[PDB]
Amino acid sequence: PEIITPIITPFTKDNRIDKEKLKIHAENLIRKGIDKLFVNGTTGLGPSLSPEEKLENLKAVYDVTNKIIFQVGGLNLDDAIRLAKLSKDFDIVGIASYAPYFYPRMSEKHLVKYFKTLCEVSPHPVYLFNYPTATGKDIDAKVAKEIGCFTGVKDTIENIIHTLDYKRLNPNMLVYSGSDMLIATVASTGLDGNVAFGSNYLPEVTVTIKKLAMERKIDEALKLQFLHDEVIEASRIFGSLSSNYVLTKYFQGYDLGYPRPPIFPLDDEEERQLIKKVEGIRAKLVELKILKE
Amino acid sequence: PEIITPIITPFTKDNRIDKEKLKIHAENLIRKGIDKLFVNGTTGLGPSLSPEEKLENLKAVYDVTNKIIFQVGGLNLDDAIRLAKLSKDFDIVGIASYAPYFYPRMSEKHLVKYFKTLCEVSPHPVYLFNYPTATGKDIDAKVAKEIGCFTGVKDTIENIIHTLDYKRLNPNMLVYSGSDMLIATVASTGLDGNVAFGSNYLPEVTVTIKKLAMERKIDEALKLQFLHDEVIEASRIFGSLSSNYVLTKYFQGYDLGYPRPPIFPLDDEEERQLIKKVEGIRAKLVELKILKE
Amino acid sequence: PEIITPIITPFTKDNRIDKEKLKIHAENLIRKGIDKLFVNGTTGLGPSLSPEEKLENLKAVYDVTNKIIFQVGGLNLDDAIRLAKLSKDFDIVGIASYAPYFYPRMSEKHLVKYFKTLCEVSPHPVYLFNYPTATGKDIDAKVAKEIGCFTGVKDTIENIIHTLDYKRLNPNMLVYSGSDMLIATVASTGLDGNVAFGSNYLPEVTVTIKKLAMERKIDEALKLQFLHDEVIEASRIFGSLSSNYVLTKYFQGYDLGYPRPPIFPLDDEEERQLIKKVEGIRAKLVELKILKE
Amino acid sequence: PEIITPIITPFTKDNRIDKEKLKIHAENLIRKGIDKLFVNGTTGLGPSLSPEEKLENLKAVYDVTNKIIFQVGGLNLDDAIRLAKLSKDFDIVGIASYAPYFYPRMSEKHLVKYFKTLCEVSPHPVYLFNYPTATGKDIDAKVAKEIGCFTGVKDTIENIIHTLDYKRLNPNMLVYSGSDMLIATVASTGLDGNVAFGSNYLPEVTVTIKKLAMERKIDEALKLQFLHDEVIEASRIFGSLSSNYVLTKYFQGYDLGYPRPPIFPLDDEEERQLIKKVEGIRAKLVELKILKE
Repeated sequence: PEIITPIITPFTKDNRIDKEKLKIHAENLIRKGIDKLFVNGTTGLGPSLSPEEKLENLKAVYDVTNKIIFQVGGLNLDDAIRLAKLSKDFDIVGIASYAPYFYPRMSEKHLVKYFKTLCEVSPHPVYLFNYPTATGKDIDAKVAKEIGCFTGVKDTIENIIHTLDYKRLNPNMLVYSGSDMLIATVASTGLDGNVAFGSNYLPEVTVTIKKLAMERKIDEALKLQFLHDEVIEASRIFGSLSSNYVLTKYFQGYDLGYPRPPIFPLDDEEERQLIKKVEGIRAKLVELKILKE
Repeated sequence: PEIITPIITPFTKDNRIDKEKLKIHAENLIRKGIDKLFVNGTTGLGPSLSPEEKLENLKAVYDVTNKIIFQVGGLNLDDAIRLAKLSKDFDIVGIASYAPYFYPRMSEKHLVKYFKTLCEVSPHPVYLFNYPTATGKDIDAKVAKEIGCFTGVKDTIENIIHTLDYKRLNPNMLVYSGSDMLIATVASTGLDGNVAFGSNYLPEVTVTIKKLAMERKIDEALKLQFLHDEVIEASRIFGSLSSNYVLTKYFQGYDLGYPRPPIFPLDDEEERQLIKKVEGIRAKLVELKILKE
Repeated sequence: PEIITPIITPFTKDNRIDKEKLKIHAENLIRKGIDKLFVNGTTGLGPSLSPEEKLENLKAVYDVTNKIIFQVGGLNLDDAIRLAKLSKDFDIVGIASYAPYFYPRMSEKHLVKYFKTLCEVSPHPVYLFNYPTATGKDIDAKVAKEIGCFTGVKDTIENIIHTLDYKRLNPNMLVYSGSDMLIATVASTGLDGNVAFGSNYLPEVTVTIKKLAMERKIDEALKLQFLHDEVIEASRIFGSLSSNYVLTKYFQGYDLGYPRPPIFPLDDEEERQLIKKVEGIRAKLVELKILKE
Repeated sequence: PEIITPIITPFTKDNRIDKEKLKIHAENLIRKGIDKLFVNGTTGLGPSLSPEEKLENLKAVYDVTNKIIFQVGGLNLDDAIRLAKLSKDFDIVGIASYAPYFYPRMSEKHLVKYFKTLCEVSPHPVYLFNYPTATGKDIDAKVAKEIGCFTGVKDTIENIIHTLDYKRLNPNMLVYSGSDMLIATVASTGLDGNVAFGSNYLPEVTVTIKKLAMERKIDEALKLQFLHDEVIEASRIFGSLSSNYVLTKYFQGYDLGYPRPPIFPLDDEEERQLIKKVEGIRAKLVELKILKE
């Protein structure tokens, strides 16, 4: 199984993408063993980026690595189509889209039509990003089968039965979980890995959990998994999408600038208090030699 | 109380705003007794619109009426701020924003700061659009009080207890419902009216329900409310946001063009089945002398 | 419209029904204008009573008043049937049942069969008690129509659209709300009243809200309604089912003994603090002359 | 890890416990490799049983095996206390209770006191049965830690993160899942097993899945898990609790009598359609040599 980082988009003080900070972040991720980078995902504030900014992010990351899944979705199908076609000139793993968000009570026929349109135009394999809490819709294993063109799915949901059903109904589909708390479990139960937002700031931890689980050291994997779980809880105190910036600077030693408001940056006191919550976890990760200080 | 139309955005075949069809629609709604027009709402596919397109919608409706609430929100606060400021040169009722959508687990502090920022820059009264199913967040009466700068709220939620609580904690706030099935109830329980998506296609019905309720003819207001409920139920079969285009053409006699995919238009057969579902209702309404012909 | 009290079941220190305290409570309720008493409902800890205790409660209340709706439901259909038949010798308003609780994923056919069986044996009109949160199932207006034998329904749900749909599909059915916060709204919108748990301790308030609303004094009704809303919030601090005992003693001047554990009685400090929360509301109700001290 | 059967309660035509059919069933389950029997659970219609009937179920299964967890909970704490104490004279694995059901908005303090009371009186280890959908309350890992006296937990919930959290906060607690679709996953991620309702009718399947998973043959455990998933899906068509009677007769060859209404038995046609839905699965299982014949 794989660990895929939904990579953070660093912004400047003037609310532009800070490409050089992004390249440094992507470079470190790959060096630490991340298999692939999911660009323009939730953690990257994809929904807050213009089409032109989504392309900007692809080009920056591609200067570091071609192991990219390129998220192109949005509420303007013409823009999503254009981004899909633009990717033909890149040697990337695939494109991806979440379901059309905001609008509830969308018909299944229209949801299927949206994804089938993206498949019809894609020059690359297509990954379903299923995130029912964020988008308001579930593209479950039956619907994914009906759509019929997905190479893989990322299932972000509080229900691993739902995730397993993709393998059950689509046995040749790649199936990933979006739950950082399930890295050990996903690996142990025959699924294909995790798209882990916490791998932005603790890539060492996420790959080691998975490796321990694949070495049949489940107890050791769960011990490390439970420590990762505690860092995730701390990031939720002040909002995980904002806190991800602070935690990456803290654990990896370079800064990712700013989020894009309304994803507001933590102030200096929130940062202080967040670091207080994870300081001891860092110390234990250093002792275990997962972190080189 | 008032009926406010979240006005549909007509699109061209090549996915541009059809300003001419939009003026025709706005003129009819005002002519038929609609009090104000809510622009770039859900029914107008506001989240599908770029900032420039949101302002293009304002300019077109502004050629018809000053009775406009201008929705400006989105996931780029700089863009929403820019639209709020640009509205100074329009003599309109107010601006409005739904909560930041898509992202779950946003802190209350960040949500409050988002709305307060818009208030600080607004040259007009500010209206909260609360729509928890669509945005994933609830800005309830307590948080609205905390934010402290709203002139009104539109509460799109089936729980009218929630809606009444805005009046109980903010007695000077205008309080509207977004649930078309509650026009008679809202008007009769002391609230300030409905932003009614079905007033796009049956403004005569929505206005007459409000009138009967104001006269305390509640039994007669319910009979018409219950017929209106049946048209909403029919609109959902193929998807409400797409079906509203078809229903406005059927009942009001003019074309509103296309929606913006992934809000796909109904096909000719879907149109036929929908008309068949409501043509009896139209007869019942002609008989009742609410609709001509 | 009517105010119906789901009457509290007082228990002794030895976990038996205190019949004499119940008779005093029922007597006061009727004297203060409550139209009818719903016996063995949620507020009466019906689900915690044996069949024999449910009958006990009927006989005690019937010594005071025949205006009784007798709740008989449970997970042993044979017992529910026996209680239904036993009521033939009483001149009561009707029997009632909530849907079979605990078990999820019950088929609609089995739910319909359960209620139709109770109708087949009832010597009195039958009321549907719909409480989806408590039972896990919704017996909505379509299902109630399918069942076809309900004289009335009590809808306890956070959604007045749902409640109105019973009138829309069953125009000759009595339709009540179980939301104490909606007394004014229910009366104003053409529904038949409220089964109000707060009428146990403030029957004066509940009947006056309804009366003001029917006198077309909606503002005055809402003012009193919002004060009742504040008492309900206070009862939730420590658990409303337990707090109902303390609040009835406080406002009505007689005690109702104890609840049945696990509905634990508040201790003396919780009681102190609860009274602190409503002390000022009592003072304002005295000033308004709704309460005679 | 272990497979534990929440054993079905067979009823007679006249609605009494059929002790003879219950012993036959318990004997077969032990014979086929089931580790322990959970008595008066959901699958056994425990909430439909009186206290005397819960004890009658214990005595009957106790004639067969000592490997019993005895569920004793209910809405009369005196009755649950009495059953806990009566269990002293049985050499069994432990007692158990689901949370107080039906009543919403029970305070955490009252829920904690309920479980602590049972612990104080118990002559055996105490197991928490957590089933939020059925009871309306969640007793999560933190509250279980607060209660502090549980030897194990059965977590009936699709979110395995929730289940894992019991191990993370209570490392010495036995942690079981109640989701049959997760037997392979649970066994492979370091948890202590499943209380599997489908082990009533396919104990051979449930035991073999656990075995394959323990051998780290996860792919082969998933294939059998996915066939087991199909039988559960078929059981839901007409209602799982009723259908389990029919499925145990089909697969294990002996009659388990009737359920207790409103858990109504399937009718002869419903039985035929269910068998038709699973007879292919039976062939696939015979072919795989998991079932004889």
